[PDB]
Amino acid sequence: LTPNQVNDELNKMQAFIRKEAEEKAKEIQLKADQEYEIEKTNIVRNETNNID
Amino acid sequence: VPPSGSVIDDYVRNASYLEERLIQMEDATDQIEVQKNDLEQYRFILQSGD
Amino acid sequence: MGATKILMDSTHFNEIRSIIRSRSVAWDALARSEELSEIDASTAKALESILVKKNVNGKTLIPLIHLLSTSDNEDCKKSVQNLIAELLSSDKYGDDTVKFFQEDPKQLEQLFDVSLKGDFQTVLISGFNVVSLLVQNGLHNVKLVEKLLKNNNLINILQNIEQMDTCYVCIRLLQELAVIPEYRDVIWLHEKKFMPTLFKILQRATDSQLATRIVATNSNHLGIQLQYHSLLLIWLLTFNPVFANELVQKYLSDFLDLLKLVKITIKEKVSRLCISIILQCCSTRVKQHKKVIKQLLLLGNALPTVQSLSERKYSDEELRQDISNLKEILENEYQELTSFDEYVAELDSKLLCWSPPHVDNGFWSDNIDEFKKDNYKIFRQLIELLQAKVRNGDVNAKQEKIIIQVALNDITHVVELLPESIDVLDKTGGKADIMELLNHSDSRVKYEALKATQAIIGYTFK
Repeated sequence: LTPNQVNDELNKMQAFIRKEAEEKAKEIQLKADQEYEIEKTNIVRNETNNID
Repeated sequence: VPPSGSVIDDYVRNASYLEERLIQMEDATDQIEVQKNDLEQYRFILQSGD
Repeated sequence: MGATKILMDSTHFNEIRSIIRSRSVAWDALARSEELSEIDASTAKALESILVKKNVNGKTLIPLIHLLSTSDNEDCKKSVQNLIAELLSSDKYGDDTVKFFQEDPKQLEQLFDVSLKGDFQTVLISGFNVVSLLVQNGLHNVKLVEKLLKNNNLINILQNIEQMDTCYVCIRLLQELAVIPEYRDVIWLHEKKFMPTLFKILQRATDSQLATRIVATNSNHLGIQLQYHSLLLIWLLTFNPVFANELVQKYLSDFLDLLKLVKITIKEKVSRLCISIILQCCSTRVKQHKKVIKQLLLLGNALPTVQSLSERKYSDEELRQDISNLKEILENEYQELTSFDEYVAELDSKLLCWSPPHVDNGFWSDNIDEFKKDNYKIFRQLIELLQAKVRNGDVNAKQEKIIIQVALNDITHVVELLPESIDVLDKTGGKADIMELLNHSDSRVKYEALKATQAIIGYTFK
């Protein structure tokens, strides 16, 4: 009814959506670093097998 | 009606797990009742005919 | 400047920083009282105007560290560490303070020695400032992370579950420090102390229902951020192959509630890290993945939660790809084994248990011809194991009930499969205990023995 409750609810909903978006956003690079390290280790072993 | 949140998988598994045993219990009860009624129906006929 | 804002935009750090920002500290009165130097009080008093007036921390960085190391007050060190931590994280005031910390490691090593003393809020402020410069590529000190993890004040402050800011900042500091691959070994060595606090926060959030809103966390961002920080901290340590097998083999009982935590929770943050932790632990790169997948699938029941969770997907594609990727390896993991080696290994091991391939009639029909080598000596050995377990080790027990139920289900499927196995049960003598086992307790096992007796009773009269 009042605009203060809708402004506080939208202000909390926007900050919660932004914090959930960033906190859900960090895991992509957080897993992508270990995936890139695993791919680099697999390529390094794949080259080291033929090198040996 | 519960005042908490909605769970479709937990409510579906508790009903499918009960219905899956209830169908086999009803079919086994009907087959055991038909076999017991057939053997009990034929036992007095065999004993009377003997 | 341009430092990372990890552990700086949360309300828990701003709530503890607001209490130190509410009070005022006079460096001139403390320096005049023989408690500090005049240059450190003048630089500390002049350093406050650089924050609001700017928006040089590198020039005044040495007097604040020397005054903080020489001083023994928690209010002055908490205010100077809060002002230096607030000026370091900003990108428009005090840019030279961040370069001076990465350039000289003696200021970070001397600043890390002042942590853990006084109040618990100063240890999080100094640990956040040392963890901010330690997380960069300029300085990598594993001795500060191992020494901070070996401290009793940090484990005592993080062990307190009554404060969301202390456990959230302490778990967020170890979670941010665990992102580096070199700190995973030192953080993994002392993970046994902070390991129960991550599962206790997930059990406390899982214990809260949906009708009422708990004060710590039930659907709030504080409990979801603490449980997401604990699941992200366990997910960071779960990236190692030996750490996932050792942690899954050691803490599988406390880690078994992660499937119920993602099912009871509605957000994809805790369910995504919970399904991603089980999917990463169930990978083929980890050693002994069949035992962890069999113990986690049998004890944890990840197959029904993954199958029901596959239909009710989330908005994120990583959760559906992780649940769909883990469901194929979890479903194909039990189906990939042979039924004759699993039935001969389970019957030879004297331990009966349920499985996905043990409730199928095709396994007993396929192994029925191979088991028949001594006039059905395999089924007579299984019926002699079930009846010998029924005689020695009587019913109404926990151990004999699982082997009696699995032996009654496998004996009911093997007896219902072929009509020639009924002579082995009457010749051995286990058919008499099957009728008496139905009238006892454990009515599920009495229904399995009722189906096993109905299968042999069906072939007698048609």
